[PDB]
Amino acid sequence: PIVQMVHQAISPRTLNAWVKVVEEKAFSPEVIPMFSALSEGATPQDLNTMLNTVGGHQAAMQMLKETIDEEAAEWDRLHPVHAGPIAPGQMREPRGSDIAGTTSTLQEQIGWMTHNPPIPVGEIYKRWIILGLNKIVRMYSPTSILDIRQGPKEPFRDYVDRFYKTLRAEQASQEVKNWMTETLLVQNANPDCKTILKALGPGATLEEMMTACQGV
Amino acid sequence: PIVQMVHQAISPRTLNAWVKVVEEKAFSPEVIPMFSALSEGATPQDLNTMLNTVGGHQAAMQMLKETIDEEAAEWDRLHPVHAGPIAPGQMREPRGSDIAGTTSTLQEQIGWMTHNPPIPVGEIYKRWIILGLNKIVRMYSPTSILDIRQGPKEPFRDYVDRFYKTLRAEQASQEVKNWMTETLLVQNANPDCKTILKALGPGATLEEMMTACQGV
Amino acid sequence: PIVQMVHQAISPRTLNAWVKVVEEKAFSPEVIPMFSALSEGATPQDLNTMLNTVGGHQAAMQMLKETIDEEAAEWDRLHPVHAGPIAPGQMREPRGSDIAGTTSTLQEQIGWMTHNPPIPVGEIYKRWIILGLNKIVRMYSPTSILDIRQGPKEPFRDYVDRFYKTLRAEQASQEVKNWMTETLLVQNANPDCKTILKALGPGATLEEMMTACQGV
Amino acid sequence: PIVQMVHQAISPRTLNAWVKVVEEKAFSPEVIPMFSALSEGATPQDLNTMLNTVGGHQAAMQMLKETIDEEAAEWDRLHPVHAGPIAPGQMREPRGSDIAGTTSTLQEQIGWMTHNPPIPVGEIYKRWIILGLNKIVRMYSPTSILDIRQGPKEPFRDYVDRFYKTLRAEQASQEVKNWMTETLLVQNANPDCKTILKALGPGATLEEMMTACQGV
Amino acid sequence: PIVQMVHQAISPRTLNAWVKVVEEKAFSPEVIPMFSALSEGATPQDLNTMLNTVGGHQAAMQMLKETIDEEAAEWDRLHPVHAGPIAPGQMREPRGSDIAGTTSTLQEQIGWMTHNPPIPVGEIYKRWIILGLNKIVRMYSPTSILDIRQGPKEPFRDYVDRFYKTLRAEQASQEVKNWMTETLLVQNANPDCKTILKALGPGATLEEMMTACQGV
Amino acid sequence: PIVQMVHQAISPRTLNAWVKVVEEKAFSPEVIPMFSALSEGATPQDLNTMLNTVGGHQAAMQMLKETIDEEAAEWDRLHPVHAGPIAPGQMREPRGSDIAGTTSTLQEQIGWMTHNPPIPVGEIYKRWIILGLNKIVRMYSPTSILDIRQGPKEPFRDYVDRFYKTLRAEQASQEVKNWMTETLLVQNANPDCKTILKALGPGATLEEMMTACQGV
Repeated sequence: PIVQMVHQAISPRTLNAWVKVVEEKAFSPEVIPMFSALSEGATPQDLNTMLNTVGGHQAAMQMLKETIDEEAAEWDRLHPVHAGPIAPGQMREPRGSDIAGTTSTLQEQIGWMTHNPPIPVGEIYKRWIILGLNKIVRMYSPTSILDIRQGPKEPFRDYVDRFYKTLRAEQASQEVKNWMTETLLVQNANPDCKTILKALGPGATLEEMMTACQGV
Repeated sequence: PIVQMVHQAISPRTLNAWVKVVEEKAFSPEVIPMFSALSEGATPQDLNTMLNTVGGHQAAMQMLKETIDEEAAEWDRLHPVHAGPIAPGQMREPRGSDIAGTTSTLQEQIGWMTHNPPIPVGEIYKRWIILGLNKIVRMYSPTSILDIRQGPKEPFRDYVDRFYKTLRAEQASQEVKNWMTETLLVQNANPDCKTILKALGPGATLEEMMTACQGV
Repeated sequence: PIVQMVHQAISPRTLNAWVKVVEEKAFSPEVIPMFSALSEGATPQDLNTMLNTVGGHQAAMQMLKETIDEEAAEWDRLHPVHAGPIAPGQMREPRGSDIAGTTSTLQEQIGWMTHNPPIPVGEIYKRWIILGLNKIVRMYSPTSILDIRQGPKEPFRDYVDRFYKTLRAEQASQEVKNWMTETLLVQNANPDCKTILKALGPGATLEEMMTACQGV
Repeated sequence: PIVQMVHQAISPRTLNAWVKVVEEKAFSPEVIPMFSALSEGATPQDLNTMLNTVGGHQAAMQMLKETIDEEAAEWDRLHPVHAGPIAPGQMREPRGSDIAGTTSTLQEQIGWMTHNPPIPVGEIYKRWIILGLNKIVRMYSPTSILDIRQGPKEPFRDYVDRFYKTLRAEQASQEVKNWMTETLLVQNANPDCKTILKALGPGATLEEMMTACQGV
Repeated sequence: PIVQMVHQAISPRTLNAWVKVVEEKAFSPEVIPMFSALSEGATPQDLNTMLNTVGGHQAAMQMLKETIDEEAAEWDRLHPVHAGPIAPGQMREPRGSDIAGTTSTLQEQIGWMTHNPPIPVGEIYKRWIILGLNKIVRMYSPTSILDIRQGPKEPFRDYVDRFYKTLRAEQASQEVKNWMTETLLVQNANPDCKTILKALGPGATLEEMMTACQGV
Repeated sequence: PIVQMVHQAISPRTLNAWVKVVEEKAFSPEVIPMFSALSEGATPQDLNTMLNTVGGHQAAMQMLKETIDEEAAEWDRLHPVHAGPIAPGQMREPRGSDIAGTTSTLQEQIGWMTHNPPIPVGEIYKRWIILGLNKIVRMYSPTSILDIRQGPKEPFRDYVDRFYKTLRAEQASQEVKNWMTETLLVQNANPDCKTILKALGPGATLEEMMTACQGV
């Protein structure tokens, strides 16, 4: 990575941390922040490192390649490279593949990130990666949010745990999510607690809802 | 984080430490300092990191979102953003969402914390987070303090352990806590030791009380 | 902490180290140095951190609160705060609660420790803490030193191990300790080895005593 | 290694990390990035270190020697050393064996890497090493890509996992790989899912393919 | 410690390392270097730290106190403190107890070590400690070197292992050790190998001896 | 160690790493690089540290002493110390024992390594150590290379593994090794694969040989 701005190789424990994550948890929503976290300040070399050191889950990893490409081609369209001698004081325009680390050197990468104005390739690529991770997570969720219904003898607090778990992996904007929260959660609660909540009105907080259904 | 003031990505072991905590201990009062501890000097990115990397406990995590929002909206009310070009030497007023890390960049965050006067967003947000943690802890305690009573054959020292454990999670100010200490602790002791304590008067220390009931 | 003088957040492994200690060993004499060790250079924030991250042992932790208060009130008596505007170049007098970290900011704490003359709040508070730890250790020892007697078939070397173990937790000054060493140790040895030692006189070293009773 | 440019010995945990990798995973495609990752910024001493500290897998390690030599001799051919006194301000031309660390000192190595223009021996040698690793990986794969066929009751997602796993170890250029992707993957799918895919046309994404065969 | 010269608190892992050592291996000759190793650059605070954090082995630890005192009193005799105002630019003469860390502050300690000429209290005290460790090790060895005799069916290489193990813990100078090597080792070998060695003469190396008795 | 040039104590994990190695693997060829690796930049104090902290394997360790001495005496012969006052700006000539760390201080050691011209005692001694390690490894190998023969049903790849393993521990120069490679390997292969190889000629690579005997 690069700490704010002097350059560093990615640390063995960052690395090791990132590997373990994927072994243990597969593609679980939390992986994603973890990833970002482990990649704070990362160059594309470092991001590639993280990605290539995953073994197994190769269908996913392939899918992530495609996505990155899609994002790369989109970059190139918007940002077409111009012909000419890159002057002494300057540095070349980055392609998609230069962004993905594939067709750029560590110097070039370091070039783009530090230069003024900053061309934050490390952060760009990361976005594309995260993008591709969401595709995966969302695909690899077995359950839809519509399906999460409160078991007859299920404490409310567990149902909520399954709801927002399943929600965290859904393909949807916030506005949509909001709607799902405001609509479904109460709709799919078990009759006993369903009633109780209805009786609070439709603007009570979660704290209020979970404490309303606590005894039941 | 930022060490006093040069910027750093959050360390893999901080991270890993914070994850383990939540897996093992769920929402136990001690988690909270741990959190603060692990977040000394943290930016909102770092705080978000910590929070998003929790998997499971999603009802709680949702509840924590609400609270943060509540605190954010309250900020905005008191601190309304004004219209105008942010001058060359200056930086914009932070919203609630800029405080929660959501609508601000790492640069902006670094901006606010280092600038003179310091606008300590990292510490603000942390307070809001801790606030929301207390809501959770307090909710997720099964037992009320009123219920902690000394078993007939329970050594005083264990009863005390259950008392202050249960107290540490209660919703109450210090003055209230004080009262509970001064009132209940002696009230809910088993008869044998109840008497003995009464006989010391009502201003003896805990050291004195625990050593008074040691043989019994 | 602060390394000699640039400021640092307490390290995850310090933290983690301090937690494990208390889980494993409860309140064993060695904990105390460990504590000091883990707190070399610590601010009150750091010391509080250490203390609050203990879960369980809440009677003790409560007792430690009382002691700290007692020490705080004593500070205040001797060091009464004066009224007035803290001038531009100066910083306010610290209360007890400012010393315990409770009513002071990290800046203020950093202020007091670095300023000339140094007002070492980190070291003061630590003393008060250690003080309160001794109260605990001493209370939580099951055995008195008077009770440690050499088993009939007990090798001297083990008896010594139990003696100084039990001694390390006693409430006593050195002069008292000395006396206990010079008096009891030989008094409570089993007859066979009791004699042998008596025969060396009453100023022989431990090395000499343990090697005198080695065959028996 | 050397961090951008001050010199460091390779860290115990890098080391240890690299050893564990080879014990556990033998020669699995992911090892390779791991290697690169663990060697970011590495001198030939550091690279040799990594290699010599492998025990077992000595046939491979021998094969890797040969390859390195082959690459070294090729260097020498293209880059023949000239006779003469290496002037005061200069440093000698590197042989292959100077590149492999074998016939050069750490100073010389440090010389070549830092000097302007940079003669990046650390990166050269690494390429040769990685080259030799591919030879090994490719040899030590039991299965050919032609052989990966979808089991009758095999979920598509697993088949894909075996396909790209086996592909990752094949001896082939990208263009070839592309062809294999575009040709075989669909060819070797089980009849039920084979049909379904055919029906999407021959330019659909993997995401589309895996979600097309998800129910079947 | 102090790294050459900026001051540091002793690291959690140094600490932890030193504790584990004593738990696992008790007082085994190797502990000693380990100790020294773990204490490279250590102040007396750091050395005390190491020592006090040992739990159990309290007879030893007591014996080590005595020794340190003996060494301290000897210092004082040779180095008597003089009366007078320690001038502005100067620092006081160190007692034994100031050397053992007991009656000196961390500043004073830092004072003595850095000042010119260097008064290396950290290294002095360490010597006294190591001294006291040898007393212990030597006492806590069950076996004398005279007793190590080669079993009838014992491979020479194992006998040697027991010999030099037992030798490493003996109370003796080198010249004495030399003699023991040159005399006993061959004397206490089993007849078959005894002869064989005798036949090499009395100046052959260990390598030669162990390879002479390899088949037998 | 010393990082290029500011001085450091050897790290707890280096230490710990080096200990584990010797416990687990005894004297296996790979230990040696590991050693070198763990000692990059090491002073003789650090090298001694590493060596003395080995417990068990005392015959070896004794043998290593002898060797070091032999190398030390050889140094002294070639490099005889001259009589005279070591001038103000200078430093004394190093003996063998000063090289082995035994009769020199850490300052002196630091003196020799940093001074211009560099007198790299740390690297000298290391060579002598490694030398003595080879003596050991070579002795402690049970098997000779002549004895490694391919089992009738042994896959070639395993035989190769045993060959180069056993070769790595032999006492021999490269030219000799080369010969052994070019002669024996094919000679001691099982008849079926022996033939096949013979048929490739006597200049084919290992890659070619192992892939020639892969099916058989």
